[PDB]
Amino acid sequence: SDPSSINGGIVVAMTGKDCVAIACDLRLGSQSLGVSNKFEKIFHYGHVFLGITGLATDVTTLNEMFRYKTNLYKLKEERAIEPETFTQLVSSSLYERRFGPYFVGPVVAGINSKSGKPFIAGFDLIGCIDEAKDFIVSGTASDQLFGMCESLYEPNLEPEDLFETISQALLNAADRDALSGWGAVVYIIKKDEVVKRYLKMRQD
Amino acid sequence: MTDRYSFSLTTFSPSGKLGQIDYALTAVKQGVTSLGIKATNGVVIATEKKSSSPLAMSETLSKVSLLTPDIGAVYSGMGPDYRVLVDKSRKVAHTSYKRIYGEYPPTKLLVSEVAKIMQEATQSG
Amino acid sequence: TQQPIVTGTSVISMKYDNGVIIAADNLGSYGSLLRFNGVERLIPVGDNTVVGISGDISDMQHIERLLKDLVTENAYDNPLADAEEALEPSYIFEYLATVMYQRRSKMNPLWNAIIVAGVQSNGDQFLRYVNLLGVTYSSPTLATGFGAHMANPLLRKVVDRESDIPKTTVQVAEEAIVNAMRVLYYRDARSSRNFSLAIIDKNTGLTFKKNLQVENMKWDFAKDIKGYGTQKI
Amino acid sequence: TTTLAFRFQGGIIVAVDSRATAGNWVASQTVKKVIEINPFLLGTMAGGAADCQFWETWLGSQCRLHELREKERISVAAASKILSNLVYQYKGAGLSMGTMICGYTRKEGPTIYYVDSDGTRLKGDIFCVGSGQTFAYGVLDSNYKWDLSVEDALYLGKRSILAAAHRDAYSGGSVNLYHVTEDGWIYHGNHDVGELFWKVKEEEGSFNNVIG
Amino acid sequence: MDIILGIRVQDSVILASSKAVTRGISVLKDSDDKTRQLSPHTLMSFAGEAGDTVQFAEYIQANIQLYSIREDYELSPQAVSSFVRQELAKSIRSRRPYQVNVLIGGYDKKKNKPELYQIDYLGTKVELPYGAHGYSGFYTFSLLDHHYRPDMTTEEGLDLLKLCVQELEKRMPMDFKGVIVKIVDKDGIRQVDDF
Amino acid sequence: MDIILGIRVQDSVILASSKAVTRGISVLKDSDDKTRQLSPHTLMSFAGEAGDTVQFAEYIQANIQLYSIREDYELSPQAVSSFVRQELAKSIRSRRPYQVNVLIGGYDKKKNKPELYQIDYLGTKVELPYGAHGYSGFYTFSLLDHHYRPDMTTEEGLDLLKLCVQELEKRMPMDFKGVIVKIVDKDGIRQVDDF
Amino acid sequence: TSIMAVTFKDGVILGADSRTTTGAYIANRVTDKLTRVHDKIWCCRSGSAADTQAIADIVQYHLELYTSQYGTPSTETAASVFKELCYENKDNLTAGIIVAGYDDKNKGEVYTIPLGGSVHKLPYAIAGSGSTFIYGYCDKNFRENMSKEETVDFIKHSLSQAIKWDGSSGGVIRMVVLTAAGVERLIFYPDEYEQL
Amino acid sequence: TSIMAVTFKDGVILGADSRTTTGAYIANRVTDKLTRVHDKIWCCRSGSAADTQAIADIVQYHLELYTSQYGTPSTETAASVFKELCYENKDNLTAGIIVAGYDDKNKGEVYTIPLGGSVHKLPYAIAGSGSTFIYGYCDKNFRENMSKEETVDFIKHSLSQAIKWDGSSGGVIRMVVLTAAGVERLIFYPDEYEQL
Amino acid sequence: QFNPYGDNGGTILGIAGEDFAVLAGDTRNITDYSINSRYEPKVFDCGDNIVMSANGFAADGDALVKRFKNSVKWYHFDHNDKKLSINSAARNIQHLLYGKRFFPYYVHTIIAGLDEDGKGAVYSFDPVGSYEREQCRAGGAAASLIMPFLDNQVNFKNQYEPGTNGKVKKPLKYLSVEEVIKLVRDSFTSATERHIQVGDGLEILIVTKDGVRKEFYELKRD
Amino acid sequence: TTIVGVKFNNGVVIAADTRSTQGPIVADKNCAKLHRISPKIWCAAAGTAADTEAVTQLIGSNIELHSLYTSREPRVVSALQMLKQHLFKYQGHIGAYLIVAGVDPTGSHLFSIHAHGSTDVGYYLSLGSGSLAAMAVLESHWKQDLTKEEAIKLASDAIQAGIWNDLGSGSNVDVCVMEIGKDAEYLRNYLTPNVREEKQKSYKFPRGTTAVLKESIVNICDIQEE
Ligand SMILES: [Mg+2]
Ligand SMILES: [Mg+2]
Ligand SMILES: [Mg+2]
Ligand SMILES: [Mg+2]
Repeated sequence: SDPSSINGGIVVAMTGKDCVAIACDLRLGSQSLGVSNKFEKIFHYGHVFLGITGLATDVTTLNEMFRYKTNLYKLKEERAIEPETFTQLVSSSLYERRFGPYFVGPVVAGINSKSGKPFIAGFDLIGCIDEAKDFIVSGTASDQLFGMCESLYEPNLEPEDLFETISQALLNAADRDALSGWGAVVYIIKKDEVVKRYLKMRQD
Repeated sequence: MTDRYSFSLTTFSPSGKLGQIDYALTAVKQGVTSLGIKATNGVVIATEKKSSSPLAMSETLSKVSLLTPDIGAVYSGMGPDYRVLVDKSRKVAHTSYKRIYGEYPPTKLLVSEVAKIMQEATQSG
Repeated sequence: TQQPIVTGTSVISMKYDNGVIIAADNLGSYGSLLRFNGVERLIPVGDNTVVGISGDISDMQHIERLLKDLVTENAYDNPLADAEEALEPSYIFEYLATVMYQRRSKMNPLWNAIIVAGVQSNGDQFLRYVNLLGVTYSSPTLATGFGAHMANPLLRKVVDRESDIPKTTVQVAEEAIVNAMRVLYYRDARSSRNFSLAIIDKNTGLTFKKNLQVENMKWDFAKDIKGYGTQKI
Repeated sequence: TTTLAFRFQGGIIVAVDSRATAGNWVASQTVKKVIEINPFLLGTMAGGAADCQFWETWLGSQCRLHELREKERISVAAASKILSNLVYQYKGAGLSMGTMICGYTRKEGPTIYYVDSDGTRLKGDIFCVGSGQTFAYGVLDSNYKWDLSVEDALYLGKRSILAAAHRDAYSGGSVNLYHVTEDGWIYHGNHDVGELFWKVKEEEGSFNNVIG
Repeated sequence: MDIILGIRVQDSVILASSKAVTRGISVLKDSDDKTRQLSPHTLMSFAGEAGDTVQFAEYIQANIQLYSIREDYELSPQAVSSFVRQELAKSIRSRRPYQVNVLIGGYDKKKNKPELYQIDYLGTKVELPYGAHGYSGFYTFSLLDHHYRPDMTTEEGLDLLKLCVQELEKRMPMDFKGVIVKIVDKDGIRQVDDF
Repeated sequence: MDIILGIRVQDSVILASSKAVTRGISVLKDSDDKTRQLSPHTLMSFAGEAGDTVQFAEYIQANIQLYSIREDYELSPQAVSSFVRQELAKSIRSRRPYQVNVLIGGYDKKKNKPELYQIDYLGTKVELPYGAHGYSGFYTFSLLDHHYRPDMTTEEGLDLLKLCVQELEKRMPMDFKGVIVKIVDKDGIRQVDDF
Repeated sequence: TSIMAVTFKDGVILGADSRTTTGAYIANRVTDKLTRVHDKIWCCRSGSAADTQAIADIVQYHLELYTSQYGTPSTETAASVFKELCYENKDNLTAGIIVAGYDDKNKGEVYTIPLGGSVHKLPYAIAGSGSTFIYGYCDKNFRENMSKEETVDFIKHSLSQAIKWDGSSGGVIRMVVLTAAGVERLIFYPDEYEQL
Repeated sequence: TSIMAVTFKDGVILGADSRTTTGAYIANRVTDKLTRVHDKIWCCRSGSAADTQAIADIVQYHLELYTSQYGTPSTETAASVFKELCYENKDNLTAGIIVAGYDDKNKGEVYTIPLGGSVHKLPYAIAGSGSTFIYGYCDKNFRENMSKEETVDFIKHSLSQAIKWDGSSGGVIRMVVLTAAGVERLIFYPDEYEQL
Repeated sequence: QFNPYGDNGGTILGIAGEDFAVLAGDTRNITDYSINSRYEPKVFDCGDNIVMSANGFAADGDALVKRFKNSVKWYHFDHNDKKLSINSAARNIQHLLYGKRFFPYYVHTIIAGLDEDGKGAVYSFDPVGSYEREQCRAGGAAASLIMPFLDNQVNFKNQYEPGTNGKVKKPLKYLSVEEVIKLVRDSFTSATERHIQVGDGLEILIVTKDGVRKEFYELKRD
Repeated sequence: TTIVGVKFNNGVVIAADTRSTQGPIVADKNCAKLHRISPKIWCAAAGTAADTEAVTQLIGSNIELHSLYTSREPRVVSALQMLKQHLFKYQGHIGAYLIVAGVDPTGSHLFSIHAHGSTDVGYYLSLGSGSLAAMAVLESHWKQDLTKEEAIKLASDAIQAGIWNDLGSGSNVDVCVMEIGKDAEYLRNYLTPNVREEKQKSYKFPRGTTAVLKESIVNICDIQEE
């Protein structure tokens, strides 16, 4: 009945020293029934990464929408959109459906190509921006992720240390949520290389 | 009490000329001189304040206008047409850009939007 | 299950170095009607305890009779009724707390919030809260209703933790209580200017002050406020 | 929850998952969903945890009083009916209970009674109860035979819970196995679903959909 | 409508769909084909609210047939499924939504691969090796998880499907009156007339 | 519980009762006998709310068996049905009523006549040549109205019953997993093991 | 809220308490409920603070535009504009407005517009939650053609009682005097009116 | 309903209107709401007519039995018996009773028992639907130790206003005077009190 | 309508060591968005080397603890001062809770102590009396914030040995009392940051063969 | 949320706490609730956070265009009028509760505005779940003719009362001072009385602790030449 917890799933994003990380589980469900173990919730438009939890039809719709918009942005601006600018686009787009909203929990992650500065942001379903220095969490196990991140996180982690921290935050949060899990993906993002890692986890 | 002009007033003549555009350019030619120069660390725009009377306060008539905090405009030709274009240019910088992206448009895109408004007056009814 | 009819608003209280202070206004509201202006809501039990009651007044009058009956009963076959076997704040509280929880458990509550203020045999300050649900807690400052939201923040600036109690004198504590009562009169729509205040001190005993009034009020600035935005006149 | 019990040549196999959830939140992954009523009788937990735990412990007390008075092991029929008659008295009050009472006596042989909080009492050969019951039934129905060995029957029960643990969001954690014989039940261990899944995937060639 | 199953094997997609049409008290029909051919190598089965199911299916069929004539070209199964998803995703915020769940089984002639797409009434799309809608997955997925292999033949896929239908016939309370089975491969669409 | 049928022929009463026990999503059993022998020449089939059906049937069974021992005598089917009706009529104004519908098929050894009684959960008793409870009558009564004769043999009664079950299997949405059939005559009660 | 408007020999006086509540919390204790729609046409506001402010702002706009075209409007005209808004939007408004004004021709006039959007011209009017408690007092003590000092005393005593009994009313008693002489604001504090 | 009891120098006077309504229909226009529970203890009844009659009859029984055993009860005792019934049966009663009586020791006493079953001893008390309209009037005009004629005028004027504004109140103004001299009934008709 | 239940917030945590047990709880008591008390003890010494906390609706929590303490007293009277073992206490608490099955104690109960072999023990109860012995259990408001962290740092879940890459799990080595207390403090510090109902103070009761010891630590007061 | 506004001698000061919450969970520990409408008109926001940001930015945008059109610095009464008429139209569905303060050529101003469109005038105001705690402090210490230093002190004390006593409020105090004839000074994290203590343990993992199935480079670059 609650649209934000029909399909399930989670996203977490973290900052480190000259890098950001974003990670998500792979479950799509119809309440108790597990449907797909390959439903990726992180997308990218150039070097800006967008994670989206919530109702899966809206996850897909918003990805198609922001691909549309960032493609037109690039043709007109003659440059790829930056994380700060994209965050405002996500907020505007969500708020224009204020009274019939997309049931989603978006998370932006990326590095500003000119300043080199790591950037993360989160939103509620109507577009209120949370621009955290440390971490952003989203989904049906957001409470669990808040708990993990708040204890596991420390600032200025190197990329390969940050990978371990975000992975253990996601995995152990997902294992305390019925509607999350069934595999996981972690993106480690540096200024001009991005590594994507699929994690091994319990399949129940 | 009807707007019955739903047809173009600017049309192609047999020679391929768009008469009203050419005539608009002639009106610009009669207008007072304005210029622009680009430096490495800046740009300058300038014009003559051609005062219609000495009793008029030429400070109140702004030929050089702020469009955004980092963009300015100057003209040659019909002043009233300029004034309404500045109003539309300021508003379009907000509605089609700042209210979407949370920042002011780059020069080329604001120019593109102004250009679009001027094109439409060249084809609309 | 009932609904409260005639009601009393905030009871406020705090500990200080040698005892406790408790206060409550003299109003019995009937919804938005300020019906009864001479209602005493601080009820002393012996010379060492004051029970402050808010909420339903008919239930307050029932509790008042229970406490009166408790004093009578304690005197029966008790040669030390006015000495070592006199009623303590802790005895009176535990009794009320038992009754409140029993009544909520039969789905027929006494529709009140109660604060028992007093001083024990050994000189220790007693201050504890109980309400219609049987919920209990203790703190260096306690308040019911609006008092919880407005009085506690002010009283906590004086006594913010347990170690601030020995540093707080009776003059400072009473001042803080009297100021809180003024703030509640400004801001609680079911409050009155007239109130009662009780001090229970381990040296000077029970001092019960009736017919106090909120004074030194600031209203003068109201003359300069006009309209709701654009009006100048 | 996924709980199952089935009769075969070698007695009864009982298999259960271990997960407990309050909404989406996984409260426990170490719940014991088999109640050891006594050394010869087992009960399964589905529906209400407290209701199953409490009344099946109580059932053990009644079975103990029976054999003190009658100087004879209580029958599975009689034990199950003590429980069904009890819950039937509470009908309407809101008890939640779906259980299998499992035992192996001389006069009856291996016997399973599905007992339930709205008063149902059914004897049967195969039962599955819980949110993951349908998944377990699939594996059971296609692979069940009377002439299964004790080793194969234990695996079938383990595998059927795994099937449910994978698909059903409210089932998982670990698998507890029991084998009920005439001389009593025998515990066959706690098996983590996380470790079991990968083991079963590799050895059996199943779950090709999942990347490992 | 009740049960619709799908399974993608080595070189084909098999869709199995129930034959019963029940209107409350009585079973009005026991030979109903809950499917439409969208293009020569793309088949869509459907289940959901009465009226809406067929209206939606025939509306999709018309649009894909229109696209085929305009471009003289068959859309890929992926393209057809995306089009169908968008229509359902559009539908869910309408005045009166289409309550229709679909499976789209197609053979991509460019890639030489069978493809199965599962789309619910909300517009939730997933590409799968096997899929179902409603309660059908609850009974059948444990069997498919166990027995499925990506290199199965069509005959092996049909045998695994028979086991799924048998389990449904054993444990489902409703009599769905068996299934019509259709195979989608490189040569097009054909119906298995004996099942 | 779903379908219970009854038919009184020349020299016997035939009761047919479904084998399925469904608990919501799944069919838990497909061999359930929804009947109790009250006395050697009296059989009661039952259908209604879970738990209440068996509790009621076994409670009636115990009381009639108690009467049999006390008096060393079998009560007539009429007497048994009246007793059962009163218990249901008592039940309907209780704190929590028995939701149970019954058919009582008996052979009266004094009158040498088969007798069928239909009693619903309210305590509504009727003596009939054929009867049913729930939706069972809706499908079957048109066939029974047509074909029934009071002088039918037991074999003719079973053939008419097969036609009723076939019509139920065709038009009912639920799979009731066939029926157990029992015959009540002068020699007692016996089960038809092949149906 | 306790509000009233009273005609007298020289014109009209509007009176009001200053309390605004959200539940039992006093959101504003120094509220100005006497609001100006024209130089010598004011109103007393009761009901939804959003609604009565929105209405009053629209009226002030209508009378400003009226004045630009047709000169000074009558108090009857102002009451009519208030009524038009309140009546036509009765389903979506909770407003109880008293309109009071001074012409030289008509002198002091008072119009009350209750919830339904009806209009009632009266010698005096009372409204707001606290008015219930002073129907008896005001009916016994009102006289026509009172002096300024008598009318101030009548309003002061009346709203003193309305404040005493109504929890929703309180704070200061504001008054606005409308005569040929001009517009005079008056304020009366608790220590003054409580002891009456 | 409009009811009140007022203490004065010589004792106490109870006053009441005479109207009883079922919806908008006046079921009884000559109702007697001043009812005797003892020779010099009477009450004013408001709320459910069945409830207040049932209560009053029980009280009259309790005070009759009290008198047989312990002699004349105090007014406080009568108020206590009323309270006991109203408080303990608060969930099933809708009763608002004013108790008024005359002792020689205590003189005139008035106790009001509102819906909750609380007791409040007062110099005077007002109650019933019509009382809301005269809180202001009664507070401004009541004095302690009035004469009989002043107190009759105070009640007459007060209930006159309560009747004027409250549709639920009307008819005749009944009064009952309780003093050392005895028990006097008074009645005042519409043509008398309306013109006040 | 009268609602007999309320929510006084709070968060509690029980951890069973090898030869010890801890039961910790924050000292903040709340209703809605107000603080009732910054120091209202929630974890209690019940005698017989057993510690108890009943977190949730504080009135039902106080009632249960009071009744259990009394049950310990009457156990001594009835059974010749026999020590009530932790398993026996747990079963007794089930019956106390299930006794009110149809008007429950709206609390999540945890007890801690030592079993009859001297090993650390924690038992965990739902509101109607279903219970289980556990190694690790958080209860109350911020339980969902604490338990994932404890799975990771106590039981070493999802942690494998470097170099093996998923093949060898991190071995389950025994934690000292000092190590457990660090994990308790860090759990509550983290919970305080991200949960509004958690804060003010942290009171830990430690149970060993020597008896019951208390430790107190400040938490953020916002 | 706790937000306040306090008038003083030559201007107005606003302040706010920095906690944003979803139910009982703290989403952002250092949220900025103070918004610029124009250079010298700022407001403090409470209520639905998306609604407060949206309504401020819309009116701020229209205020800027109005300023350019009229060649005049914006007025607080204009921001107030535009905010209230917008909020009234949406009948409280835009859940914005704002304290609007500023300086303009007319002088210094302080207003409140609620979601349904009602506005208010005062020398001291508070809004949000911590408003009662804040208003208690304001009612205890406010006086006429406060200096700048006294008003900043009073405003931040009022926010602290919210931070400590209201569970909906916490972390830090933001302040903005708008004085006549001066630039508005925004004081982000003016007070920081809630720094987290050092943890007992470092939770940095050994490298290789997490089990990995696959690695791959993600192409973030555009299609390449040659
Ligand atoms: Mg999970
Ligand atoms: Mg699972
Ligand atoms: Mg009348
Ligand atoms: Mg706080």
